[PDB]
Amino acid sequence: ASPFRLASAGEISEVQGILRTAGLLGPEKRIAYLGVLDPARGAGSEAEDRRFRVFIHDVSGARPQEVTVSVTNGTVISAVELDTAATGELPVLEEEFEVVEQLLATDERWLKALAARNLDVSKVRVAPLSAGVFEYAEERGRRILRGLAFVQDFPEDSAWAHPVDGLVAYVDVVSKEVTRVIDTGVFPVPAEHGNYTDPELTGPLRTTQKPISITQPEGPSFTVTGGNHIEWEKWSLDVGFDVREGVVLHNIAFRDGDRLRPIINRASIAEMVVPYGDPSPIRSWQNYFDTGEYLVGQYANSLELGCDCLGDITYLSPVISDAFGNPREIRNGICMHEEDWGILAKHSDLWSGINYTRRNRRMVISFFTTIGNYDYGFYWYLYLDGTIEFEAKATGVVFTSAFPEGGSDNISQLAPGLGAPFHQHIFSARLDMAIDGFTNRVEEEDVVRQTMGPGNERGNAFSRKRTVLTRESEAVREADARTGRTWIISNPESKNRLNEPVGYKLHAHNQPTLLADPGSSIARRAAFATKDLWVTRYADDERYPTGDFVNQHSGGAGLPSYIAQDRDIDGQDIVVWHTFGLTHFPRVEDWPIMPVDTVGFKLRPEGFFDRSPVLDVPAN
Amino acid sequence: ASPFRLASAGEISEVQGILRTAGLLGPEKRIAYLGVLDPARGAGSEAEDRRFRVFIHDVSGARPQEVTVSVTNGTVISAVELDTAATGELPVLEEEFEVVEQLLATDERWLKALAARNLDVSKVRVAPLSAGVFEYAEERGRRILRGLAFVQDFPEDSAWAHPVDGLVAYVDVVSKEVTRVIDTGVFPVPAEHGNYTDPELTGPLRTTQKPISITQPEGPSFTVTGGNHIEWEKWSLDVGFDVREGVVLHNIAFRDGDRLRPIINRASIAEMVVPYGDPSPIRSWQNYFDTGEYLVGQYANSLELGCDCLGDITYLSPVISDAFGNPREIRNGICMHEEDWGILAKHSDLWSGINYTRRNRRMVISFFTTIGNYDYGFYWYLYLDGTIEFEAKATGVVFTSAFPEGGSDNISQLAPGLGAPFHQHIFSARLDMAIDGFTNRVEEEDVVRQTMGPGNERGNAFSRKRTVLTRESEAVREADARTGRTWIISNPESKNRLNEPVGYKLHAHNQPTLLADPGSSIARRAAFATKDLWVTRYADDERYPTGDFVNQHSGGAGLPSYIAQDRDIDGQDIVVWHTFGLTHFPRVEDWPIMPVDTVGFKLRPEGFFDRSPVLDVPAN
Ligand SMILES: [Cu+2]
Ligand SMILES: [Cu+2]
Repeated sequence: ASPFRLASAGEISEVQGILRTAGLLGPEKRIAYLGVLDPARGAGSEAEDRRFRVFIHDVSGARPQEVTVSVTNGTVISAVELDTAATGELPVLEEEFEVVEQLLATDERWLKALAARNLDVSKVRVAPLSAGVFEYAEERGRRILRGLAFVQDFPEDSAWAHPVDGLVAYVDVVSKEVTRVIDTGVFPVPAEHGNYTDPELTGPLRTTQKPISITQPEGPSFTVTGGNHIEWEKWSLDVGFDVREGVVLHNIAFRDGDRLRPIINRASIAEMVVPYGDPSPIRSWQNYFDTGEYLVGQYANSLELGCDCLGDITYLSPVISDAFGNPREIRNGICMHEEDWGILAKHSDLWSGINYTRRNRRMVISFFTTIGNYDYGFYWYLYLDGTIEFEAKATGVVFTSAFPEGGSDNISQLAPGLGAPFHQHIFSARLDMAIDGFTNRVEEEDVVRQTMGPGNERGNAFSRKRTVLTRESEAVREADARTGRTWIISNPESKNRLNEPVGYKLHAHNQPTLLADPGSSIARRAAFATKDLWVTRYADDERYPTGDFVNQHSGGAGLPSYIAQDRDIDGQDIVVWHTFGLTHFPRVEDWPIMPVDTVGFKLRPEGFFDRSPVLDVPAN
Repeated sequence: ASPFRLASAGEISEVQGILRTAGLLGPEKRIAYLGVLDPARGAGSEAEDRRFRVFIHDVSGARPQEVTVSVTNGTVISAVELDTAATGELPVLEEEFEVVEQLLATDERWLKALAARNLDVSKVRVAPLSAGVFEYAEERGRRILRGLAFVQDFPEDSAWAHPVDGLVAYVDVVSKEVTRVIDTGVFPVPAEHGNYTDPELTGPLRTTQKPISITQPEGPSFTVTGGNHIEWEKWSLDVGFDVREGVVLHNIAFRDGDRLRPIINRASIAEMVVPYGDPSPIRSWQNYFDTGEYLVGQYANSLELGCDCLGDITYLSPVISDAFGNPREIRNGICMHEEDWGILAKHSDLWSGINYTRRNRRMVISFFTTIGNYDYGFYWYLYLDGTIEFEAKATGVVFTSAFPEGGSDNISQLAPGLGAPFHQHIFSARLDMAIDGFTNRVEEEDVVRQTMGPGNERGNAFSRKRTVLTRESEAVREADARTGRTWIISNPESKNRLNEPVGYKLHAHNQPTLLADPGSSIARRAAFATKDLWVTRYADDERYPTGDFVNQHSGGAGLPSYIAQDRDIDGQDIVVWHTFGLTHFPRVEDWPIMPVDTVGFKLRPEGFFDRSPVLDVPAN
């Protein structure tokens, strides 16, 4: 049907068959990443050509390959061998995560470290984390995972309450060798448990909460058609899913009268980085690229009706590939429902005697993921008035360490002896703009304060200014909350009835960006996180702000290299990349399990419609 | 019962009697403001003294008086004469607002101005706005109102669509004279209507919205006792109401196990300024002090179930006094209910096999107000995890002007010939802090970036710094979104189990503050709006950031004067004043009736509890 429909089990199996038939997927090959490609720029030449991109890992050490297949034609479009020491390693595989603990359990220098702390190796859990790129020259070209230990006193015990500081091990997951075990010194292992399900900790459960029922007697107001095509209160779009990005939104458009007007071609969280600010050698290399290195969509939870979703929910169950190319469905991995959102508009007019009130509502498209200790909720919102919003919810268990005796400037104390290294959770929203079509431009709008004097005698006047970002060289911008800075994306050839280019304004939260030193490995690898907004000229191969292969990949790829092309963005097919994140100084209230904290952004129409789009909302 | 209970109809009647009997309530006397005083510090002699403060205006020109009466002892505790030219004028009375259109209709200059524009005087609505204090010497001591005209073509017509630019009148509401009429020139009167209820405009109402039913089969989880005492999910507070301030929250506390721990003594929106940034002499004096000059609680709406408030709602009907001392009930003027707020906390642990999720919820306490063209929703939220939040929702109809030919740097176009002057809506939340009691302190917390080098060789470290505001001359702070600036209120004599002073962190939205030139009259009269956070030593006569008599007061009246005392705030009974607002450059979608836009702030526990205060919430 629509070329934006979700990949089916059938197409996944066909990609396997096609790869096999071509000699690309033998018994030593593993699919590190498989995802469907978006229809190319230029419309549908005729029937759809469903292509799938695949990253093929070789467990015997042979160079991996990037291959694009056409499930439609049953062909292999291309297949290049990769020089990983140059362009980067493939995403870490599940089977390689499970390798770290077992290998360390028989290494004598690990065992020696545990014995020095009187720890039973059978109770030491290891958090296998991406290695990143530092001064370990022997690592270049190898697939390394670093391990941090946590004690789990019993089966239902939360190991995070018992971090083993002073110890870290590096493991080559292909050759299956422990390359290094570093023991900086012993630290007491925090003794208090963080078992949030233990009645001794929780105490008697509250009997005070009365139920709140959210029903929809006639069902929801949105329609799901062709599997993933949604239509709700004038909004139109396709809900896609990628194992790396999670939920992706395609063809976001609004039905303004008789015209379906495009707003956003593609919207996704293209990268997610979690950098740690503890300078201890045990953790100073700690930086997760949850989207790039781990593939967040892969870890999506199965949303259950009642627990994760209240009201009339419509679930989608995306299909992804396992490491062998077989289809694996994520049951109820995508949650869809509409919710009441208070008052939309209101006015009691004295002169006319007319009292008016209208209710607001938003369409919610979300999914939840679990990456080790953290759990993240990704929410896209569509509002009656044309506003588009994204919200990320961070929860789970805080990553722990020992709390230093003499206190710390980079770690906070959660319990006695228990510490929590400072860190950030920074996201990158890739917004492939289509404001009334692809001819778009971006302007940075700052509030302008005026001096009291001629033409402003009472000194009360204030204005606003807009600077067009013409070339990619000048499209890397920072926030300025003080002057109310925003960025408007307009179509300089689609004007409203008042003869002004139609547009949408981006409202950022103005949270701190990447804090690490500019010369740091993380500043280079996650250069996108150092600025709030980037604008590029669309290019089908520029998909992630960090590049295609983030795992153990140095700088040299991603936004900084795309931008260097210095293309024309003034009234062109453009893409907006917005950096937004949380700076977390853990607090006692975050222990033993953290309450949801949130971050996001939104876009509101700015002269897009000829008047309010909600004049037709029923009184109801 | 409680000394915090809402004023009774009987107490208002009693204040009236007491005033009458003391000869304070003569034929020419009007009650411009009446409100119950809250119990003073201590309350030792558990002896109630229900006092009421009143501002009495004299219609015949005599000096007004501030009177405090005791309803419990039927006494007139105080009665002072006010030198308004010195201390500012009393709030504007309802009867004086009406008077403006009437007196102008029989004025020759006025009628002459209308005749030149061919406007039928009986169709010309006049907006009576505060005068403020400008170059008009003959205004000092006099109660002046300024009128801007809007044509109302028919009874049910929205006059806002037809501003009459180039014209403005000044009126002495006491001597009832039109002191001046200014006609700077004729401007076409926008002809298009903005009747959002008219089917020619709305078009056929949409039939796509399905109902969303929010019920509570067992009633809500909160209990209202003593008329206004709320107990909900460990929270405890008293919902007060003031004609000037609106909903006021008293004794906000949290039951941490055995102790009911105080957090905030008194929370209220102490002022609301709406400055316009159009340098046109027709409007360059326009600044509404919605709380100070017009009294927000006075124009509260009766919240209609299903329309304004959806779900299981509990209403409170506060009682105010009319201009003659008679009690007037604001039926359903306060809306109360609890609502689902998505996920509170969640974690799927691989090592333990325990999957955990909890639903969050918030207690909503709100009221809605209409001030001429705008409508504002004031919401206070209490969350399960101890977070307190306030949110202001702005709707209504934008104040209009003519859009000048050639455009404008200070006005935007909403329709053909219809302009919308740029303006801000800036609020002042007065937070009388009581973190575990009155001994409080405030620190400004900035994120701290570190340079790569010794002790931070990988350049990944980042810390935070806190500066304690010791004296009031150091307690006037500005935002810095870039360094993640927040402000923490702690009790230095109350430590949590990790031995750190308990606290609450204030998270501002960091919107722009007052834009007017520093030397402007508005900058002086609304100096509070020029900075984000103010901390002052508590004093029972320091209630408003603009002072007690904002109407036509010259400048520097409140916050700047209080702060001038330079008292000790390091570990004292303190009050935090947070300035926050919207900077509005109206857009085409704000016309004919604007969709809700919002601002707010929130405070989160910062090491207040010894661990997560929500471990006892059930799974449900
Ligand atoms: Cu965090
Ligand atoms: Cu406004």
